Amino acid sequence: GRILDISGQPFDFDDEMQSRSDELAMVMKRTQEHPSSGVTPNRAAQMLRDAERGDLTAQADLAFDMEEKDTHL
Amino acid sequence: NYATVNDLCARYTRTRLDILTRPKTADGQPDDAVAEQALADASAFIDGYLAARFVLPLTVVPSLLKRQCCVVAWFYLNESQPTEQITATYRDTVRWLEQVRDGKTDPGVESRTAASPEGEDLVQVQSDPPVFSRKQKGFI
Repeated sequence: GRILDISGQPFDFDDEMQSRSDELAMVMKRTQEHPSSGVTPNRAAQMLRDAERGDLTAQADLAFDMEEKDTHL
Repeated sequence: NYATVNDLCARYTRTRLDILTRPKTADGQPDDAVAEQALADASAFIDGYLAARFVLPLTVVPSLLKRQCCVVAWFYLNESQPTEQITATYRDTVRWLEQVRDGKTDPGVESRTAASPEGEDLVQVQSDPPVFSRKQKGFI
């Protein structure tokens, strides 16, 4: 029952989805920022540096806006 | 008013001021309200000539404006029959006020602390927020 992963660390496998854990109900439901409204290169650099440091939220929203906005892209 | 009657009666002799004022009053005796009213009218004249590029309730009063109010009050008080020199000096001070309004000459400062009266922005431009300007240290 103690299934080992690829890295050889035993653990217990659970059928419950991690999001549906009754503890992350208010952090899995986020209304998107849409940061690509009035972007200035300074602010784009700021969000890129924030993503580099570890906070990937702004970068992901910016990428989503770039995907849906720029038709050639 | 910019100048008080105690200054108009000093720059211009009080006896001549009484001679000019005593007819205008109702009773016929030397009065002081006529001179104050003339000074108020001259101050209104100067205020109109200065409101072009100044906040008119002047924070600091230029020190020459006392002279410029006394001369205009004196001319306004000699309207029946003025001397040629009074008219010439009134034309000179009107020319100076026109130059101040146009921008050729600043009124001056307060002689005590050398402070110039403030005013509204003569020139004012608005543009869209700056993007791609050199202040954007990103990219480059």
